[PDB]
Amino acid sequence: STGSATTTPIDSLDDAYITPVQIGTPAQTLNLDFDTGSSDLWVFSSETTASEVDGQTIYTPSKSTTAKLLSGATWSISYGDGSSSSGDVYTDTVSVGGLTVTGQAVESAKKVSSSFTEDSTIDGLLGLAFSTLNTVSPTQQKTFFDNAKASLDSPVFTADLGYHAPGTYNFGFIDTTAYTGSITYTAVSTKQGFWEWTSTGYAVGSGTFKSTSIDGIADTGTTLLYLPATVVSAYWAQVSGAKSSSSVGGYVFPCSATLPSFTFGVGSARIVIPGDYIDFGPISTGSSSCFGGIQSSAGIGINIFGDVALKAAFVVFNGATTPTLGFASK
Ligand SMILES: Cc1cc(CNCCS(C)(=O)=O)ccc1Br
Repeated sequence: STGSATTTPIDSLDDAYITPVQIGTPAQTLNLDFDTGSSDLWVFSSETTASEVDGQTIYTPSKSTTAKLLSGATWSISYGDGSSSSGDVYTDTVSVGGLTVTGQAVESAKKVSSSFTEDSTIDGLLGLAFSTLNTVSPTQQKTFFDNAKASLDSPVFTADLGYHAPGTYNFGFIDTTAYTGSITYTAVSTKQGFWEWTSTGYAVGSGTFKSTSIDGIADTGTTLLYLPATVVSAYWAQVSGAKSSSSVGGYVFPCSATLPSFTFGVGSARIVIPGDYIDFGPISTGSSSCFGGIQSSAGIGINIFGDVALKAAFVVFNGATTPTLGFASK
């Protein structure tokens, strides 16, 4: 089997991407944030505290003939940005882009943090990191990908995120029309439950490439590119007037600037992030200070190749017995 679904930016800045997902019978379509940095499929629901719902579509298990309470199971997750949600668990039929899993754990939110209530465009998350991070207790649950894997034509999914445009998530096959050149594969460590890999270095604009190992994770559910402070300082030093602002919470730059590109290494290959991808626009409406898309990881404990980086590539998440990542230009 295979599946293929379009993923669409939630706003003009590409802060996140939403993908329609069918849950239940008859289908209830929710727009979920596919997150390769977490392992819970959770949704706004008929159980979510009413004051915490503001425009999201909800899953109502009582309307699904295939929904079963997963008796006694609860979940609770906290994300690197301070956000959280928690609740109870149903099993139900979940389909993505024509690929169906029966008995998927669908984590129904009772509580969500402010950051979720205030995003009417995101009806929940679909985690695609390793199932070892799943937060369901007392019986940990599998991701949609792990449940689908055995049925797929190839144990892979691919992320093809657009810059200010829709893109695609495919499951079970590699669309050889979707990229240019060849795919470079690189080793993955699953020790922290992430798609963790080691970049071979970086360049800023037309500068020389610096060969240096940068461990990090491929994370579709993080907007920006978070890298070591040394790397990030070297980038923003090439932008007149850029500075780190503790008041704003990262590097800002004059909105009048033209940003340089940023290249990262994948083995002997190179992925180039155009400068425009690193512009996240005014810090507040009408400001002439703009927020940067490359930020320091210093206050995180991990480097994160988020959407700024991933949208510059066709990315293969190879879930074979020995997992690997692949990157191609596009
Ligand atoms: C939309 C959304 C997604 C996620 C999942 N990714 C979080 C990545 S980080 C580096 O910020 O911890 C959290 C919160 C919101 Br709000």
